[PDB]
Amino acid sequence: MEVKDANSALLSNYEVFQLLTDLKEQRKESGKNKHSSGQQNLNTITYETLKYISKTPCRHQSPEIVREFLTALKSHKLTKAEKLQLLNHRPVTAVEIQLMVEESEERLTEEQIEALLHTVTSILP
Amino acid sequence: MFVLVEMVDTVRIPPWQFERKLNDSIAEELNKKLANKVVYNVGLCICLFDITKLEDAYVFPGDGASHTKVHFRCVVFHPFLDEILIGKIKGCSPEGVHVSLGFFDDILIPPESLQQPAKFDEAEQVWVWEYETEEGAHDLYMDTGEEIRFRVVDESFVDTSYTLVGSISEPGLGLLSWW
Amino acid sequence: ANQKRITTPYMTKYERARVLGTRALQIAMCAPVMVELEGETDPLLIAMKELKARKIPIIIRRYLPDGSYEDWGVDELIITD
Amino acid sequence: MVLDKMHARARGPRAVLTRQPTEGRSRDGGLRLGEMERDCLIGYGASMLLLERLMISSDA
Repeated sequence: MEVKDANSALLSNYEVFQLLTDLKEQRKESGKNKHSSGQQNLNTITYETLKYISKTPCRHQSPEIVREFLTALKSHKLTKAEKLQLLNHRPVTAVEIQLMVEESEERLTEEQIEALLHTVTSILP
Repeated sequence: MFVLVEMVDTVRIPPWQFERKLNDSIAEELNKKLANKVVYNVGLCICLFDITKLEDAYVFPGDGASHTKVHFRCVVFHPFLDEILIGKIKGCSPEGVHVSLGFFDDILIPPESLQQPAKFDEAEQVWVWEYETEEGAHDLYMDTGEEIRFRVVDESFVDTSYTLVGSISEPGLGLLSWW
Repeated sequence: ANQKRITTPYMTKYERARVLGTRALQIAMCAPVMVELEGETDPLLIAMKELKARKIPIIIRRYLPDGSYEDWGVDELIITD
Repeated sequence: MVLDKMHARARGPRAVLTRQPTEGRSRDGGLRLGEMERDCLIGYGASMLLLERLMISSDA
């Protein structure tokens, strides 16, 4: 019915993804018959969100890449939106960030973004 | 990153578990009536991750149920600053073409938001990609399920129809058959 | 909320009778059942079983519109007598 | 006698036709809490005894 604050989060992206996996694996635990007829669609949203997440390249890996994408961009006047984008795609390759993806080249003056490129190649698929 | 939302709604704790375990039961109660379609904007069949406080857990003047309220955080998918994802074409229609991202279900896409020469061929209900590059009339015949790297701008709750629109035709890349 | 000094070492009869009533509803929905669950085992006398409580682990909080929340645990004070 | 005076009421709702409870006759026999009757009802001295009387009066 009523809500007060509609924006109260700034967290680790891939961490939120794995926590959504945990939410998925926890909702299915409610399969007992007493709490069966009441609420089940949380399973549906968890499964569909996990499916679209599996569509994303954001899997196979840890939230440490989130702190990488923060510490390598917020330290060079990048806004939260640019690193946010780059997290939501989890770039498959390095030159992806430069030419396959945009707004991620000049705020680092194309100099220290190369370090994040090497990190992406090292960990990201 | 996904937005936590402070929420304040009636909580009806049944007397079945007045002495039993509370916290997870409280979470189940919160998930009871926060369903997908219509509860509030923005809210759809979602949950919490951290507690803030639990306020007055009344029963009634003398009646059965309880009068607990909510101080929590609700994990909504607010339409962010056009976060880059993959948008699978959900369906087809003469007015627009449906898309899927992961936030909502229905995502309307007007014709010109497809490739600029690519039109909706209503003679076959296929949004055939008139991929007019390299001077060639390369009709990339791709029906519902076209691969497009979508990023969306808005979310809706009130009208007769959960409908979105992910803005396409990226000037820096083009090639809407991929972007 | 230690504004509990202006009550005689007794709850009033009205409050005690109504808390017995709400415990009746409690033990009459499914179970908060207590020290003896159904040792007193009888047909449809809903009220006359939790009357025999004599412990009553619950809290009640009594006020005044120009005053604060004079709180009281049922345990910490004397009974109907 | 006490056979011409057999009267009792099963339930009383408040209707929509005339929007009345079962007052006096024409709905059942039984009671009619008129002026002095509810005057006594409210004059008890117990809080949610009065609350219960309110919550069970005709409809809630």
